[PDB]
Amino acid sequence: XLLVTAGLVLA
Amino acid sequence: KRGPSVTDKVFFDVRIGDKDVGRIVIGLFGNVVPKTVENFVALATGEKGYGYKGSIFHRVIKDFMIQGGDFTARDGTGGMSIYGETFPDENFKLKHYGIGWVSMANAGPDTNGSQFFITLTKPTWLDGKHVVFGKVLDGMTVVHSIELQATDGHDRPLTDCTIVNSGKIDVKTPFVVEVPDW
Repeated sequence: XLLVTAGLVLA
Repeated sequence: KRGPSVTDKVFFDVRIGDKDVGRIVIGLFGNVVPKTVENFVALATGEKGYGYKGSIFHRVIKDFMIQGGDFTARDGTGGMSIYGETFPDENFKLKHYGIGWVSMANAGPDTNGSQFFITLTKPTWLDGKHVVFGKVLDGMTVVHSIELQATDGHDRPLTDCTIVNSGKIDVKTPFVVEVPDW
């Protein structure tokens, strides 16, 4: 989907 | 009239491959989120001996945002703050009000390091989860040039979009950026 993460990027 | 004041500015000179496409200037809200701004400024000047010069925008998603700031692993797993590997979420006073606001990427609560994103939409689903601390004042054409780059299967541009130079510009008198409720 639309997140902004650092390491495990999700949907 | 009413809004937060820009207290500091940071510039990023960008090259996509070997074509210099121009400068992004970001206004920072130092009175609202002082620790988060001091971090970003220090990393842009390189005054602690490490920082954003030579780092790339590693995750670019059309109509959503561009993400950068991983100067240690360059893939999205690293980066680091001037306060240690992570620092707490300072506050969530600012919202991701619209296009061109700048916020901290993280891996859950209180894991801010050096990675950040510039919005290309109004991502209300992110409000209250990511600390907002700045807004692009000049160079959105440069941000859209990065956005239009073809990416691989992990949304990384197939041609490096590099911050070839970065630094600060002093603001002699703070000025307001109008926002809805303040």
